[PDB]
Amino acid sequence: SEQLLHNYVSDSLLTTLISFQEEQQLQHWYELLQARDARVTSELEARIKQFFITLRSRLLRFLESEQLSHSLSLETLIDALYKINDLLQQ
Amino acid sequence: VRQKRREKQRKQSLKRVEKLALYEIRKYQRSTDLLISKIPFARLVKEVTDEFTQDLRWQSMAIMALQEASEAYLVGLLEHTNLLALHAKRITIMKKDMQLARRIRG
Amino acid sequence: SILRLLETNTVSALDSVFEKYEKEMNQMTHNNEVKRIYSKKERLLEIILTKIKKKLRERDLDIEYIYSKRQFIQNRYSQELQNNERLEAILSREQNLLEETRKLCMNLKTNNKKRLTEKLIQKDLHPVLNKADGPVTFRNDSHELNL
Amino acid sequence: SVTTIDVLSSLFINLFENDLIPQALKFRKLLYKLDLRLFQTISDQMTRDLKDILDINVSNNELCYQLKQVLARKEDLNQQIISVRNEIQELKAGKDWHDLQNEQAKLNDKVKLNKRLN
Amino acid sequence: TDTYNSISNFIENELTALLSSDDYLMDDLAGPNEVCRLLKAQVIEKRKDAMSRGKQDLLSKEIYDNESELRASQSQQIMELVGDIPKYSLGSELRNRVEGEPQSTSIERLIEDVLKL
Amino acid sequence: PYTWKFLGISKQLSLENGIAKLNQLLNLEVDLDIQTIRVPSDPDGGTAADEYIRYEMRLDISNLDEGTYSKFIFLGNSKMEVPMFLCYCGTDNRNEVVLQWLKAEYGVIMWPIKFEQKTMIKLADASIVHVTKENIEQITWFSSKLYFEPETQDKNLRQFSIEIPRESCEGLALGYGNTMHPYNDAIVPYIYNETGMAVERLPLTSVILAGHTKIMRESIVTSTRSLRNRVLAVVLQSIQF
Amino acid sequence: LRLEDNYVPTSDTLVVFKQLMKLPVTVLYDLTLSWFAKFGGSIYLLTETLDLLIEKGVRRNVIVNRILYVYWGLNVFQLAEIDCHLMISKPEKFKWLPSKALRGDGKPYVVKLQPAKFIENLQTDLAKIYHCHVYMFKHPSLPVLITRIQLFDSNPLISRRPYYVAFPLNSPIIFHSVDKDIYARLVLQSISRTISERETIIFKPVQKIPVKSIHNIMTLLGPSRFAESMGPWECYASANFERSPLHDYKKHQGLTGKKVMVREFDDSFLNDEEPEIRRLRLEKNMIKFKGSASRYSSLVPIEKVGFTLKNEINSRIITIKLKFNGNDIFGGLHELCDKNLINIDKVPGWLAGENGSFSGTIMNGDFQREQ
Repeated sequence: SEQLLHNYVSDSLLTTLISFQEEQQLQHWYELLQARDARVTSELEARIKQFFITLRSRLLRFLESEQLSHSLSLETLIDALYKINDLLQQ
Repeated sequence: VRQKRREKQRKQSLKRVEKLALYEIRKYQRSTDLLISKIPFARLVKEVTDEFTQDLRWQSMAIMALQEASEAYLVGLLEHTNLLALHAKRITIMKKDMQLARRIRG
Repeated sequence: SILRLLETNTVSALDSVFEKYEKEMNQMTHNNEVKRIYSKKERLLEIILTKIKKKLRERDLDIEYIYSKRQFIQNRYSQELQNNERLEAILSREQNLLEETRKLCMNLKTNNKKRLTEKLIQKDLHPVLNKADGPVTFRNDSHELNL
Repeated sequence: SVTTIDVLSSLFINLFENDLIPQALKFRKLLYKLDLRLFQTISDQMTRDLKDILDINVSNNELCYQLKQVLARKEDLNQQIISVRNEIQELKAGKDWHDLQNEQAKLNDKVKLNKRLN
Repeated sequence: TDTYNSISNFIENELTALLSSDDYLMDDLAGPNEVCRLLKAQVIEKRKDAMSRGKQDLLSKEIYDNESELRASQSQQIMELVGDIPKYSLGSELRNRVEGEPQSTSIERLIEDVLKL
Repeated sequence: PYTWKFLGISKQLSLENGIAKLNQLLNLEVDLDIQTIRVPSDPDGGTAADEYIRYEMRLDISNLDEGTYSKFIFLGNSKMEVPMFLCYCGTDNRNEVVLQWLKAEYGVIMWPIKFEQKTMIKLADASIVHVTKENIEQITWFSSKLYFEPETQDKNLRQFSIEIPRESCEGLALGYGNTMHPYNDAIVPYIYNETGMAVERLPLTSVILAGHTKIMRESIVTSTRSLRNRVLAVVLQSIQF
Repeated sequence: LRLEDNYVPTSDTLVVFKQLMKLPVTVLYDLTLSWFAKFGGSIYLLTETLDLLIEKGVRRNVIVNRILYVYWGLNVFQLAEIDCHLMISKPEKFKWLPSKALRGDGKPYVVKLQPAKFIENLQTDLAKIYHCHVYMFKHPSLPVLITRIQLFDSNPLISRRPYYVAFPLNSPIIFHSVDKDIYARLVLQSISRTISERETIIFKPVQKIPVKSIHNIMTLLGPSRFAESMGPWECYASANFERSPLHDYKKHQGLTGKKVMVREFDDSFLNDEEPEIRRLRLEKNMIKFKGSASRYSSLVPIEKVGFTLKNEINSRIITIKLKFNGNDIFGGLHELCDKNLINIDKVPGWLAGENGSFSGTIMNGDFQREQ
């Protein structure tokens, strides 16, 4: 789930391909590349974690909507029994 | 548009059902209908009448009779030139073969 | 072969919008009509090499048509997937009801057998054991005498 | 390989134009890299569009096969739902169920009569 | 409702376009042009097996399968809650008074169903 | 699957002579055995008007195909009104050339034989009487399927069939008594007693047995090539006047 | 996803043209008025246009082009109305198949259904499985309810064959159209679940051979006096032989006497003029194969019948297997008896035509049906 999505987004990145081939300034050139590439995934990790939150919460609030329409409450049943008591009293 | 639906149904029926050069001679000798495409021949006879004309009209049956008479004259000249072509030991015809029959008839 | 020119023109329009998106960012040194006619000068210059590409130049397959076809395919796939989810929930509920009714029937059978065995130990000597011809004569005389 | 040939031709034209723009790009400094930015976006969009066209075609065939499998499983679940509900309706109104119901009612009435008679 | 379409839209509109365009060509803020262009071309060229339109389709299928496996335990738990006197246990008139407007009152069926609860 | 068509023969003739003319016209060789067979070899026949002379004109050819294989089973008697007839199978042209030779050489009259209802009943009676080598008639049984095809107003009743299984047939035969004619003394009175449908007057089409034979009104379809003696005896008895 | 009446399917126009060309002009006028009153498209202003069109004596082609090209399929409800009116018009095209409604121990259960609340219940039961649309009307002559159940599929919506279920008003026998696909079992099982609402009902089928019309299956197995007699007992299903006790005694069959013929009981049939005796013989055949007194066809035409007579002589079970075929079996049998081919003195009751359209065995002189 999340363990697949984070592995997928960490696989296809610059840090797994460019640093394999990695003189005075160019060592400091890709040094700033590794921090900026780690910055955008940290802004991405919050969105994909909030996506799984907003999915399962919308999923379970759908599941409790279909279940409670096929179940009963302890208030409407007592109201219907009040109506039945009134009819039998009449 | 029921005529359009009937035309589309007939076109679908034709697309589904209806859809060594020795066969075409015996094939096209038993055919009866016309063999020249209609509206380019009508445009051609409209251009021919523009030489000897004024907005002269045209009935459709007159152009049909003209197409029939021209096809008949052409197959008559072609059937007459086939004999002169094979008489000169030519299975393949030539423009010299359609010169004597165009000459000796007049 | 005009579809290649159409795809090149659509890609040229998209790249022109993408380049305008960066020219709006690098316009700090430049105000409104300064970069307007300058991008309009390269608008025909990109159209010049596009016209030269026709001078430089099989099937007819576009991109947006097959994209909308993929979108329709994925939408139908999601619809059928949700239908299979709903039918799986229905089959689960009906399987639960079937096993509930079968265990209720088996429980009633075992309870009937247990009640018969505890009644066999129970004491009914005079008024019951003469029949434990019994209920048929009652129904006969009841629908006869209108009891 | 016609799409690959068109990709190679467009990539060669874009590479020649980008090399010319880069040699020309040695207040006009923003105007210099602008044209090679156009050619970069054109080359990337064209190559990505051709590769995406091929990928959309093969994924469309894959999704068609998977959708056929999903429809087959849907027909199988329909048959299973019908069989399960038919077994429920045959079991809930069977002769054995009504027979054991009547025998349980007779046993309850008999034990009530025997208790009150004792 | 419509979860696979949301998964595919989230993938194709938050990962693929976000890692193909801006992660590759918009990384020239630190710069020469030729070196960032060639490294962008290198990371684009040595990646053409994961960002395909088939592998992310398989990824969305695996995401849906994992979420369906998570949904199975939730659907079994929310069906095995407290019954709260559920259906298929009352008569017709009890559930008809639950759902409202029965339009046909009949005291004999109310009597025969009120002894069944 | 050997459909036996039937034709009639006007005059009594011998077949040992003139067969070389058929060989010269045909460029083949055929064998014509002379079997002086006799029906119900049990001695309650008087040895008078019970014998026949059978001429099985076979065609000893390559038997790779059955539709071109055609026998010619004959029969004759020197005491009845119409003495002889034949019956041929197959779809060869040799049937046509040999009926041409039979019309040309001996000068006889040929005509196809149409069947009655009681004739079909006697043929179903005779096609199950099996002859063994121990001079007795053992009777097998078959789950017979009768058939009818009448014509009514507006095609009300198109076709209807009476099917009798094998054990029921054997039970009716053993309950009637010991006789050599089950299908004219037991079953047909049973069908008349329990249904009222007299099958002698109803339009028969196909008295069909259990895959063994198939008696029709114009032909006889069998499973084996040979035809029994009582069958041809009943057929020759039927076409008399 | 239960489809309402305002949804339109995707069907070919020329087959709806062919169907709507099989209807008269006044039912087309009624259909146009009802559809424009319910849906409309392209008040009373457009009504006088058709009122003037039908007054001029137009053909059916211009008015069917009018109805197919002021709505341009129409909708699902219009197609249901067209097909149901076509069912009312020509009833000889369909083929019915009966099925009983048992419950509990095995006692039959009268349906006693109401057309209002049953339809939404059947639709909300069917919509949890497939796309569906139901439509239920009352037959104008016979007291039955015909329900047209239509189903769909998604490759927009490819239609299915419409499935009919005919409810009689007060009978435990429910007819449905002859099908054996999984949709037929689904619709019949859904109706068996939704008609009950108090205690469960099952549908054991009472017959396996289909029968042709709805008048025939109504006279055979619906609520009717002909429901069991059906044969030589057809006189008791119409009571044309007795009058009420408050009638005259001078016109009574005890006082007037009926002209009869002396039967023969010896075997005097296999050995084979007086037109009064010929008329009495034809009257005897009319008595045996029918009621008291065209001219060969029975009340109900029966297609296929297969009997079986399992008698018992000297402790041997002797079975025979009669089978029949054709358009009307017992009418052709009466015709064959009329030509003096079948001895009517020995025609049993089960062959004569009683328990019609029931193909069952016989074990010692009393009929019983087959499952």
